Amino acid sequence: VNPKQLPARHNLQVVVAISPNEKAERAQKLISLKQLIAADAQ
Amino acid sequence: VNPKQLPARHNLQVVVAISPNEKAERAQKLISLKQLIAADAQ
Amino acid sequence: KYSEEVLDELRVDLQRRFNYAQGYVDMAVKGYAREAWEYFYGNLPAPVTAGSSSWVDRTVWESVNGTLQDIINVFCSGDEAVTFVADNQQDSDAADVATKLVNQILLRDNPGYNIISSAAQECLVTRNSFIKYYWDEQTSYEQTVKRVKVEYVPSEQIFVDEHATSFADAQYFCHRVRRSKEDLVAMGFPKDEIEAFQSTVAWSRTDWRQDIDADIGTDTEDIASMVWVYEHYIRTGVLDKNKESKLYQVIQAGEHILHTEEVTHIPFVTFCPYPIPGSFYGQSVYDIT
Amino acid sequence: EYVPSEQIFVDEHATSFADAQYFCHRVRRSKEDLVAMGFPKDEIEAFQSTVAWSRTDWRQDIDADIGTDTEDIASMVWVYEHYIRTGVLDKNKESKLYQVIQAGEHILHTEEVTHIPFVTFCPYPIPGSFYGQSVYDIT
Amino acid sequence: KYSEEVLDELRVDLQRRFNYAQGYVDMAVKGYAREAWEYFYGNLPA
Amino acid sequence: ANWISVLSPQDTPFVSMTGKESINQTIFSWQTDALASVDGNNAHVEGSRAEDGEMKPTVIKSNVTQILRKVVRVSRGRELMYQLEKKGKEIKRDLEKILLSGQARTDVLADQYLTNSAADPAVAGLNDTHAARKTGAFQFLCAHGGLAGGVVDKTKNGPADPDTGAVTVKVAQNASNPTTNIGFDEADIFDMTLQLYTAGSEADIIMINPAHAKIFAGLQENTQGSRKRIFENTKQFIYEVNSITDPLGQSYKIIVNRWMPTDAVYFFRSADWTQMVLRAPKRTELAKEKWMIEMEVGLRHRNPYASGVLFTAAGK
Amino acid sequence: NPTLFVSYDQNGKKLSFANWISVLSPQDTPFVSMTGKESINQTIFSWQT
Amino acid sequence: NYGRGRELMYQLEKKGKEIKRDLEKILLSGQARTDVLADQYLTNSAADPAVAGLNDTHAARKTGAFQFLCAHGGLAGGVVDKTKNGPADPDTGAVTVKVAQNASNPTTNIGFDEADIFDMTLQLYTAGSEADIIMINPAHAKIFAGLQENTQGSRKRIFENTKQFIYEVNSITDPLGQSYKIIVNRWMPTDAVYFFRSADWTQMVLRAPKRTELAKDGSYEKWMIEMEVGLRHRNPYASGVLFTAAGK
Amino acid sequence: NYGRGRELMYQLEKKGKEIKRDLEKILLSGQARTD
Amino acid sequence: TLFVSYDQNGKKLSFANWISVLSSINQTIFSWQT
Amino acid sequence: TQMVLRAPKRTELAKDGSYEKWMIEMEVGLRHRNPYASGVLFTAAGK
Repeated sequence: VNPKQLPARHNLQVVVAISPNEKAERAQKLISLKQLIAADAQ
Repeated sequence: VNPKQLPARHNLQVVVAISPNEKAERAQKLISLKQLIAADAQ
Repeated sequence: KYSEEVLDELRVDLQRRFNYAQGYVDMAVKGYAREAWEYFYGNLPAPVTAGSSSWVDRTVWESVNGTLQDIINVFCSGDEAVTFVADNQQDSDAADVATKLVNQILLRDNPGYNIISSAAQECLVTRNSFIKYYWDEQTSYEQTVKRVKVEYVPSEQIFVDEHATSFADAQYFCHRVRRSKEDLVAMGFPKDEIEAFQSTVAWSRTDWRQDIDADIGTDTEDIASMVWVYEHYIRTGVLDKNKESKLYQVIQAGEHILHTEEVTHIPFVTFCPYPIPGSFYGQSVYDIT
Repeated sequence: EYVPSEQIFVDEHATSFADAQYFCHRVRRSKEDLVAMGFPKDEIEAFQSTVAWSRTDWRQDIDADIGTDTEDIASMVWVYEHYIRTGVLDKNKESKLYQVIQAGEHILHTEEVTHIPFVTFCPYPIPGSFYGQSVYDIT
Repeated sequence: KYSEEVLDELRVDLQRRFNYAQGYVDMAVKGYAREAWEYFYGNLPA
Repeated sequence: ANWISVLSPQDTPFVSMTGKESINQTIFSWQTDALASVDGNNAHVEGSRAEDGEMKPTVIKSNVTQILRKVVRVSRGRELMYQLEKKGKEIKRDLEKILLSGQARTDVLADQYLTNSAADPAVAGLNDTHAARKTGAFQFLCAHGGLAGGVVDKTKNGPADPDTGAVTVKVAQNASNPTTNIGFDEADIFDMTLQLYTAGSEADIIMINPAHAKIFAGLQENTQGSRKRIFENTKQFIYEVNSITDPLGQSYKIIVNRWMPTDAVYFFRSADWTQMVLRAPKRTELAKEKWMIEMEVGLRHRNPYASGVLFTAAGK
Repeated sequence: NPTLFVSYDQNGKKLSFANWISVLSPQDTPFVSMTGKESINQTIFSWQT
Repeated sequence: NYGRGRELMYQLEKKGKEIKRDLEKILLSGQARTDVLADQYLTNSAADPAVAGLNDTHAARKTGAFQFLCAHGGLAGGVVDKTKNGPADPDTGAVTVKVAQNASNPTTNIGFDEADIFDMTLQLYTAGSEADIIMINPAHAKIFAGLQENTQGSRKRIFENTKQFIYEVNSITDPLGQSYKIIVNRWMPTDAVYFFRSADWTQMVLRAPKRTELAKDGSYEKWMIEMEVGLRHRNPYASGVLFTAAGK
Repeated sequence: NYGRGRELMYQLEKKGKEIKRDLEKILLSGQARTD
Repeated sequence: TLFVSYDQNGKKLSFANWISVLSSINQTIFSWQT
Repeated sequence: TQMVLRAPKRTELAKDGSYEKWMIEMEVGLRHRNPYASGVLFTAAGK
C-alpha cells in the first residue's frame, strides 16, 4: 500500500456513530437492489 | 474547472437543513421512477 | 502613484471614523454583552451578605443550551451542510461540483462544526455573531497553496458605524485581527520588524480563565509574534468626490498602512436571531430573560 | 494513548490547536529512549500536576517510588515536549512550527511539523476560547 | 549546523513561555478541576 | 445611560516603536564599547616587535528589572473588569512615564552582579531582607555624565567616546536670548545631529513634550526676514513641522509624547532600544478576595553613544 | 523546593547574554575608496610636473 | 564564548578596519613628508649614494601633505603652518591656498565668510583645474546652509504650507558656470576644506594588503598586515585648499 | 529566570523526600504517646 | 582594520541543575482487637 | 571525569639556526561530584 497512492481529505467524507445492526441493514438494501437489477435487462 | 465556466446566482437556488436519510429517500424515488420508465416504452 | 498626503488624509478620516464607531458600538452592544456573559455563568448577582447564601439560578444558560441543541440538530445534523440546486439541465453539471467543493472546503478542510457552534452559542448572548472567509496564500520545497480560510469571529473584535443596518449599506466596517509579523513583512517594512503595539475585557469576561493581553511565551522579536492589525472596509470617495463612491479594503498596522485594494462585497456574514428591522443588530436571549 | 489535563500546559492567547503558538506536554519516558538520542556516557540524569492527579483519587501518589532503581535504564523520567510556532531563526523567515523534546537542562530532539497530533474534547464548548465548560461548574 | 547559542536562547524563551503558560493554566483550569474531582467523590464538603 | 466616558490618554508611541524581547533572568547584559582609535601615524621600519596588542576588549554592561503591582481591591454592573482594564491602562501609562525618566539602576550589586559565593548570604531563614529593584532609565543609558543620587544630572554634558570625539549629551545653550527663555536654540539640535553623525548612530526619530513644539513651529519663521511663509490663494494655515534634515543629510522625524519630562528632549531610534520582559501581566491573587497585576520589565540599550539627549535650561 | 520559591539566593544563574556586538564605528570612505589604483614596483615615483 | 566567536578572525577584521581608517586619515591630513634620500644623480641614473650602505634602520618614511608642499606657502619645521598663503603661479597668477580672516564675523566664530568659496573657484578657473567637488568636514556645512540666513533680507527661504524644514545644501553653481558638489568626510583637520578633483588624482599600492606570520617562539598567535599604499597628486597648482580663520 | 528557573518543583520534591526520611526515622524510633 | 574575531564568547548560558539525589482509613483513630 | 580543553596534539613552532622545536600543550582538569562521595584514608603512626 503506497502512501502516495492514497487520496486526500478533500475527497474523503467521514462518518461516526454506526449501529451494530447496520451491516444487516446494508444486506437488506443489497438484496433489494438485487431484485431491482433483476427486473431491468438493459 | 474554469471559473468563467460556472453560472451565476441568478440561476442557482440553494437549500439547507438536509436530513441524513435524504440520500436513501432519493434512492427510493429513483427506483420508483425506474418502475415508471419501465411501464412506458415510448 | 498613490500620494503620501492622500494616505495621511485617509488615515485621519479612518481614525476618526473608528473613534466614532467604537464610541457607539461600546454602549450599543458590549455594555450589555458583558453582563449577559456574566449571567451566563451566574457571576453577576453578587453575595450581598454572607448570611443570605444567594444561590444563583442558572436560567439563561439553560435556554441557551435548549436552543443550541435544536440549532445543531437542524443544520449540522446531516453528514453534509448544503447542496446547490439548479433550474435547468444546461447548468446541472455544475451543481454537484460546487456542492462537493463547498462541502469539502467547509468540513473536510475547516472545522465547520466548531465554527457554527461558536457562531451560535456566542450570538444568543452577544446579540450577534460573525463568520468570515479569506484567500489563504501561505508558502514555505517552495510549495504554495490557495485555500479558503474560513473562521469564526467574535463580536468583541468588530467595529461598525451607527447609521448602517446591513452589510450592504454599511459605509465603514472595521475588524481588528491578530496576525503574525510574517504576513506584515510580506507587505511592508522589511528592514524593521520591531513594530509593536473593552475588546479584551468582554473576551476575558466571556470566561474567567483567559487574558488576551498577556504573554503566552512568544518572544517579541520572533517573526511569528502575533500583533494587532486593523482591517477596514470603507465606502468613500477618497479620490475626487466627483468619482463614484467606491468601496475599498485597507489593511494597516500602527501608524503604517500595508495593503489597499478594491472590493465589491464584504466577506463577513452575521447571525441575527430575533432580528430587529431597520437595524444592524437583532435581539438576544439575555435581554429576554 | 489518552492524556490527562494535569500534564498539559498551553498559552492563554490561544483558542484552538490551529492558532496555538505554544503547547507543552510533560511526559514520563524511560531512560532508554533518551539514551537513544543524547548523553550515552551519562545515564544518571535525574529530575500541581501531581496534586490534581493524586486528588482525582486518594490512592495514587505519582511522586513516589514504585520500586524502580534510579540507575535502571527503564527508570521513568520526566521529559518536556513542546510545540512552538516561532521564528527561532531570523525573524524574517516564516513563522515555522517546531517540535522540541528536552530533558533537564538538555535538549534531545528537534524537528519541523505542520500539525499537532493532539486532539481535545470540548463538551459545552465556549466560543473564542480553548476550553469549554464542565458539569462541575453547572451542578 | 545548529549553534549552541541558538539552543540556549531557545531554552530561555521556552522556559519563560512555560512559566507564563503554567501561571495561567493553573488558576484557569486546575484550581477548578481539583475541587470538581473532590466533589466527584463527595470529599470536599467537610 | 448605559455607558461611561473615559479620556484614556494612551499615546504610547515609544512602547510600540521599541518592540520587545523575552529573557530568562532578572538581570541581562550585553558587551560593546567601541572600535580601536586611529592613532594617526602608523609608519614602520620593517619590524613589528609588538606588545601583545592593544586590544583592550569590550566592557560588559548590564541592567536590572523592576516590579509594578497596581493592586485591585473590591469590597457599570460588573465593576471588576472595568477597574481591571482601567488599572491596566494606568500601569501602561506608568511604564511609558518611567522608561523615559532619568532614573538610575540602584541595587546592592554594582559591577559584581554574580557574587555567587556571597549573593547576600543573610537572606535565607528570615526572608525579610527584601531590597527594592530599580531599573535603568532612558537618560541613564544615553552616555550620561553623572547622576544626582538616583536621577541623571540635567546640567552636565557627557564624556567623549574614544573611537571618535563626540559628546552625545550636552547642556543646551540658547544663544538667542540672554538666558531668559527656556527653549531650544535654532542651532542646538543640529549640533546633536553633528555629534551623532560623528558617532554614527543613524537615529531618525525625536520625541518631544508638547510644551516645546511651539519652538519648532516658530522655527519655520524668524524676525531677521530670511524665513517667512506664503499663501497663494490658499484656505489653510498649516502651523506644524514634522521633518528635519541637517546639512549632513540626516533626516529626522518628529513625534509628540505627553509622558516626557518638560525639561528634556530625546533622540530615539527603533532598533537601538529594546524592551526586555520577564513576567507578563498576570491577573491573580496573593497566597492562601483581591485581584492584582505583576509585570516584571527591564530596559535595554544597544549602545549609549547611539541615542542622544539634550537638557533645556539656562547655564548657572 | 516546592514550599517557597526565593530569588536572592538563587544559585547557578544564567546571565542571559546577548548574541550580538554593537561595533558601531565611523567608516564610510565615500570617494577615496572609489578613485582607482596605479600599482608600481619602486617607491620613488614622480609625475614630471 | 558567549558573545565572541574567535580571537583571531575577529581581531583580524578589527585590524583591517583600523588600517583602512588610518589610511583614510593619513591621505587627507598634514602627514608631512620625511625622507632621507637626497638623490642628486636621478633622471636615468638610478643609484643610492654611498650613504645608507650597510645600515638597516631607515626610520624616516612618510609622504603626502605639505611637505609634499602641494602648492602651499610655507611650513614651520615638522608641522604644517595653516597660516601661509600660497605662491603665485607665474602662468596666469593665482594662489590656490590662502587663509581668510574672521573679522567679518565675531572673533570666536571660526569659519568662512561665504566669499572665500567663490574666490577659490575663481583662482581655480584662472589656474585651469576644472575641479567640481568639495570634501568638507562637519561644523562647516552649517555655513553652506545659512549663507541664505545671515543676511539683511535679500535672500530668504519659502515654506508653502509645507511641514518639512531643511538646512541641507549639497550643490552650488559658481557665477562662472562651475557647478560644485559637497561631500562630507570626517577624517579632516576640522579647520580646513579641500577643493580636490575627481578620480583623475589617484593613489598607487606597492604591497597590497596581505597577511604574514612567524611560526613560533614558545607559543603565540602572531599575524601581520603590512600594506604599503602611497599617494600621488597631479599638477599641485591645479587643486587647492582653504584653511579657516584662527589668527596670529 | 536568570540562573535556572522553576525552583518550586525542585524544592517540593526535596521536601517530599525529606518528610519520607523523617517518617522512616521517627517510626523506627521509640516515643510514647504523651498527650 | 585589525580584525581578530577570536574573543566573542557570547555564551550567555544558564544553569543546568546538576544536583545530587539520595532517595486508607477514614477516621482519625483506629483500633484492633487481640 | 576529565576536562580536556582542546586536545593533546604535537606541533612545531618557529625554528632557529638549524634547530627543531616541538610542543604538546596538553590542558586538562578534574571534575568531582558531591565532594562527600569519595573516601580517603591516610596512614599515620600517631598524632
